[PDB]
Amino acid sequence: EAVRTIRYGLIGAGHMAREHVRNLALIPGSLITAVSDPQPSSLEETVAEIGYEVTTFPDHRELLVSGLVDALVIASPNDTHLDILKDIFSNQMKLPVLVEKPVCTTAAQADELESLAAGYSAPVWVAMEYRYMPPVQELIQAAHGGKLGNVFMLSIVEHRFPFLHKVDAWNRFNERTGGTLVEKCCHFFDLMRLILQDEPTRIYASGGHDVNHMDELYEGRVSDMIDNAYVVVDFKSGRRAMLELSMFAEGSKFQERISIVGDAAKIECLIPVAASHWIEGDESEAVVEFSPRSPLGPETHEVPVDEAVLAAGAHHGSTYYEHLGYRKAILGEGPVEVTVADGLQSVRMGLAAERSIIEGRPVELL
Amino acid sequence: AVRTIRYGLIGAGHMAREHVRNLALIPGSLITAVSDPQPSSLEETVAEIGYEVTTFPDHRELLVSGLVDALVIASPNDTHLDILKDIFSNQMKLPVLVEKPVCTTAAQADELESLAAGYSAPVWVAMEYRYMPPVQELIQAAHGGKLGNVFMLSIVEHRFPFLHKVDAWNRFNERTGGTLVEKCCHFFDLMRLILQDEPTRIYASGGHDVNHMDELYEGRVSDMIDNAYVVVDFKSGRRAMLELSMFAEGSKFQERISIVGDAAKIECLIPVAASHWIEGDESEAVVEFSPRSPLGPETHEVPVDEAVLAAGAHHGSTYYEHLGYRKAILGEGPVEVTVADGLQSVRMGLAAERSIIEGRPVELL
Ligand SMILES: NC(=O)c1ccc[n+]([C@@H]2O[C@H](COP(=O)([O-])OP(=O)(O)OC[C@H]3O[C@@H](n4cnc5c(N)ncnc54)[C@H](O)[C@@H]3O)[C@@H](O)[C@H]2O)c1
Ligand SMILES: NC(=O)c1ccc[n+]([C@@H]2O[C@H](COP(=O)([O-])OP(=O)(O)OC[C@H]3O[C@@H](n4cnc5c(N)ncnc54)[C@H](O)[C@@H]3O)[C@@H](O)[C@H]2O)c1
Ligand SMILES: O=S(=O)(O)C[C@H]1O[C@H](O)[C@H](O)[C@@H](O)[C@@H]1O
Ligand SMILES: O=S(=O)(O)C[C@H]1O[C@H](O)[C@H](O)[C@@H](O)[C@@H]1O
Repeated sequence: EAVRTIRYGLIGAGHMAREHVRNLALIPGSLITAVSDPQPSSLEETVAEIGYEVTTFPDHRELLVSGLVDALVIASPNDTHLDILKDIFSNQMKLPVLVEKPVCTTAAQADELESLAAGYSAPVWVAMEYRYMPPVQELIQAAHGGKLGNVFMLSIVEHRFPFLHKVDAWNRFNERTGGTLVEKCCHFFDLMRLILQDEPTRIYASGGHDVNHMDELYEGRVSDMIDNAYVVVDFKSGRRAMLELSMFAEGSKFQERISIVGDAAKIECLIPVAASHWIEGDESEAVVEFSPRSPLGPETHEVPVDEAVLAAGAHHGSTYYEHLGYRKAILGEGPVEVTVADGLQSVRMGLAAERSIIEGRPVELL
Repeated sequence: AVRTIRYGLIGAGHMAREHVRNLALIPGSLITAVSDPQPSSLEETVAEIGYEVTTFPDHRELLVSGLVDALVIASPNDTHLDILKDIFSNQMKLPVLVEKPVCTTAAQADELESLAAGYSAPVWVAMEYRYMPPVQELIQAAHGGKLGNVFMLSIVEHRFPFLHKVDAWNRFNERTGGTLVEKCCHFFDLMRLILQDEPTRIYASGGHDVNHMDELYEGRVSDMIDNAYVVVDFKSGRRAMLELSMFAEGSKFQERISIVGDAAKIECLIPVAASHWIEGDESEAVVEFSPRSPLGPETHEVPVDEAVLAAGAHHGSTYYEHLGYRKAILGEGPVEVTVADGLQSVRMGLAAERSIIEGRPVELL
C-alpha cells in the first residue's frame, strides 16, 4: 500500500507529549519535524525521547509558519488550549489538530471555541482516548450491538493516585485545570455519551478536597482542587450513569472499573494500574466479564494488549489506536471520531458537576 | 441450664421460615406460637419447624395466649406498625424483633417514634446485613482505623426481581413504602453504621424500567422502582453512594461494598445465595484490603459455617442477628439495631423516593 509520511509538530513538550512521541514511533510514516515549548528543560527531555533531530521553537507561532508540518499535536496546560487553537484557526495553512483534553477550561472558553471551530475547515480531534482501550472497546461494542438488551445503567469507578507534579505546577488550581471533574473526568463524561448513545439532561455531584496536596504551598496557597467525588448523570432517554472518583485510592490493583447493566445482561471491565505506577513484576491483565441474566453463567476473559503498544504509554494501549485514527483523519481516509462537539459536552458536563458540588444542587444541561 | 426462650412468630411466610431455620441452630430456642391469616402459610411453616406448636389466625390471640417470652414479626411491611401498637398496649410487654422496614410512611414513622419511646421492652429492627461475616470485617477495619480517615462508601446491589409473595403484597409503593424503603433500608443503615455519622442530604435518580411489566392487577402494573443511584452526604463531610439493579441477577457477586480512607481501601464481594444460583457453582465471599503506601493488596475468602449459610439467604447474617436478639431478651446485652435506627433508614429511603420524584436533593435533620 505504501507508507505515506506525515510531518508532525508538537506544541507542548512535556509528559504527555513524550507519550505521543512513543506512540507515533510505533506507526510507520510518523515523522516529528517541529517541537515547541517555552521551557528548554522540557524540549531537551522530549528531543531525547524522539531520538532524532528536529527543529525546536520556544513559541508555537513560529512553528505554525515554519513550513515543516502537515499536522499538529497540542499537549500544553489545559488553559492554553483555546489560545493555541485560535492561532491555528487564523493561520493561513489550515492544519489538522489533535488537541489534548480538556479542549477548554471554562464556559466562556467553550462558547467562543464553539463558534470558531465550526468556521475551521481542517480536522480537529480532541484527544480523549479511553474508548480505544481494548477492554473498553469490547464494552462499547456489546452495548451498541444489543448484547445487553436495552441499556439502563452505566457505572465508572476510577481509584488512583494523586495528580502528579507538573511543569510550573500548572495542575494544582481550578483556575488553570477547569477543576478535577474537567481535567480528570472529561474522559468519563464522554464515555457516558458514547456508551449510552444519548445526551445528558441533569447532573448532580457530591465531592470535596479531603486528602491531597495539603503540604504543598504555591505562593502560600494550598491546592483548591477536588480529590474525590460521586456524580450522577441523567440522560434524555431515561438512562442513568454514575462516576466514582478517588485520587487517594492508588492501592487498588485495578484503577478503572466500568460496568453496564441492561435488561438482558450485565458487562464489566477491570483495567490494571499502568506498569510504571505499580510494583515491578506484579502486572495484572485487564479482564472483561459478561453476565447474562437468563441462563445463569458469567464468562470472564483477559483482554491482551500488544507488549510494545502497552509499554509506549500509561493508558492501556489507547494512545496508539488514537493515533491510528488521527492519521486516517489527516489523510482523509477516515473521520474525526472525537470532535470538538464531543469535547465541549464533556467540559460542560464537568463544569456542571463542579458547580453542583459547590452549590449543593443539581444542574440542568441544555 | 441454657435459659429457654419461647418464641412467637407473627407472620408465617418466607422470611419467617428463615427465622425458624436460624433459631433451630441456637440451643434454648423453642417456638411455641405462630400466627398468620393464611392457613397455607401456617402449614408450610409448621412443617419447617418440625415439632408441634400452637397456631393462631390473628396475632391478638397469640399475644394473650400465655405461651411466649419474645416475638418475631415477619408480616407485610404495611402491617408492622399495627402489630407493634397491639404489642405496645398488651398487658404482658414482650420483646420484639420486627422485620424491616419498621414502617412504610412518614406518618407511620412520626407515630412509631412517640409510641416506641414509651415501651419498656426491647424492640429490635431486623436489619441483619451488618452480621454478614465479610461486612463485619469491613466494619471493624473502618471503625478500627485500618483505613485512616474514612471518606467514601460505595454499595452495589445487583440482583433478581422481587419475588412473588402471598397476596402479591410487595408489588405497589402503597404497601411496601417503595423500593428504596423495602429493599434499601438495609443500605442506608449500613451507611450510618460504617461511617459513624448522620445523613444531611440525599439525592437519587431511579425508575421502573424493566420488571413486572407482564403482571397485571386489574390492568395495573407494579409502580415500584427497579434501579437507582443514590448519593448521601453526612454531617462530617463523608459521602456514600448506593447502586441498585433489580435486573442484574447474572452477576456472580450480588453485593459489592467498598470503603475508601486516606490510608487504605477495603472491599467485599458477597455471592448469590445457593438457592438462587446454579447448583454446584457457589462462590465464597472475598475481602480485599488495599493499602496506599506500600502497594500490595491482600485478598482472602471469608468462610461461613456450612449450616449457618444454608439456614438462610443472607450469607449467615440472620444467625448472628438471633444471637444478639437472644441476649437482649435475657437482659444480657443491648439492642444493636433500635427503632431509632429503623426510623432513620426509612426516612432516608422516603427522602430518596421524594428526590427521584421532585428531581432535587432532600435535606435530612
Ligand atoms: N489524554 C491523557 O490521557 C492525558 C494524560 C496526561 C495529560 N494530558 C493533558 O496533556 C496536557 C499536558 O499535560 P502534561 O502531563 O504533559 O504536563 P507537563 O507539565 O509535563 O507538560 C506541559 C508542558 O507544556 C509546556 N507549556 C506551558 N505553557 C505552554 C504554552 N503556552 N505553550 C506551549 N507549551 C507550554 C510546559 O513547559 C511543559 O513542557 C494537558 O492538557 C493535560 O490535561 C492528557
Ligand atoms: N430481613 C430480610 O433480609 C428479609 C428478607 C425477606 C423478607 N423480609 C421482610 O419480611 C416480611 C415478610 O416478607 P416475606 O418475604 O416473608 O413475605 P411472604 O409473603 O413470604 O410472607 C408474608 C406472610 O405474612 C402473612 N400476613 C399477611 N398479613 C398479615 C398480618 N396482618 N399479620 C400477620 N401475618 C400476615 C401472609 O399471610 C404471609 O404468609 C416483610 O417485612 C419483608 O420486608 C426481610
Ligand atoms: O496523573 S496526572 O498525570 O497528574 C493527570 C492525568 O492522569 C491521567 O493520565 C489522565 O488520563 C489525564 O487526563 C490526566 O491529565
Ligand atoms: O427477594 S425478595 O424476597 O422479593 C425481597 C426481599 O429480599 C431480600 O432478601 C432483602 O434482604 C429484603 O430486604 C427484601 O424485602
